[PDB]
Amino acid sequence: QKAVILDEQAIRRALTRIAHEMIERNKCILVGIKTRGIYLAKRLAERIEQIEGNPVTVGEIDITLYRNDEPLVKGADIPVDITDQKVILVDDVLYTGRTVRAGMDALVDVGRPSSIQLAVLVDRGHRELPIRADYIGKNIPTSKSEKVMVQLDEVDQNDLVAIYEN
Amino acid sequence: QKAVILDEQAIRRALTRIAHEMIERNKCILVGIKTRGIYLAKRLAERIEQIEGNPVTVGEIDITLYRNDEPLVKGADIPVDITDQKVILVDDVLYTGRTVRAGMDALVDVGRPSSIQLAVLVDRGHRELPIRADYIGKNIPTSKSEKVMVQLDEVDQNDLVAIYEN
Ligand SMILES: [Sm+3]
Ligand SMILES: [Sm+3]
Ligand SMILES: [Sm+3]
Ligand SMILES: [Sm+3]
Repeated sequence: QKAVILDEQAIRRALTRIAHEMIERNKCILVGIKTRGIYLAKRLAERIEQIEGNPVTVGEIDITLYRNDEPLVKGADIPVDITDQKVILVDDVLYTGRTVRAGMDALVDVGRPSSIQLAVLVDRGHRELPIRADYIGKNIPTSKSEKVMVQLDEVDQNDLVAIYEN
Repeated sequence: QKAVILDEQAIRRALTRIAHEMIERNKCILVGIKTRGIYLAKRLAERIEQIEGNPVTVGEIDITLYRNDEPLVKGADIPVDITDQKVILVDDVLYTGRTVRAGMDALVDVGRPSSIQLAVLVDRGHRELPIRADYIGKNIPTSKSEKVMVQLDEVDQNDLVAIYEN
């Protein structure tokens, strides 16, 4: 048993809305966290380029969770200097915030960004840290037992966001 | 030229409201950051004990800012284990969020808290990180040039929160 919250079209509209919001708020480098966060950052960069006309750099931080979910940073690949620049971390599902914390720490170690923002496709609540997203595709109230999973063509061969019961 | 936003009585009411909110949300260890954040944590612990009847532990993280304000952690003194516990960082004025980030990092290094919340006397906006407070005494919209300063009896011999122009 699962419930589809966002289909492919809903994901597309959310990503397009986020791209527009980013453009409006910032007149920037996108850095994905988690496997799907990285694919989402690449989609957002493509949307921003199609809207604004100029290239958007995409980097990634490679992070893995472990059960205090202590996520470890394996490595980071950001192809340009982030010092004095605005970086927007891109996440698929904002939950406890522990992966985002790890990503922020990785960024402040590789450079001195002027600011770090956070864009997420879904925010399911239940933060365990004082972390909030600046851009959100869809807020989804969830119980602590439910799981939220994003499927993307690049990894799962389909685009969908679904909620599952314990 | 300065404008008083909160007088002693307003600070007292804010701290009392925050204590009540903490009690309601959490049925916990308070850790102050910044000189005034530490004094505020001690006041909150006293209010919670007077409301609930049980002692509240107070710790502190010693952090200093430097102009990417890179705040450095000099040391931390938390008198009890924070592993598997809820810790609430206490800050005087939430601004860029860079001091809070440093405090969270210090905490996850000394233990494995189940969660970290953030209580602030004032939130003046202008975050440079995806950080949000869970408890706020007063929100104060400010321009980027204005400064917000909290005075406490323990440090400044008077209780007041004031805004100053560039
Ligand atoms: Sm539909
Ligand atoms: Sm597709
Ligand atoms: Sm008055
Ligand atoms: Sm007083």
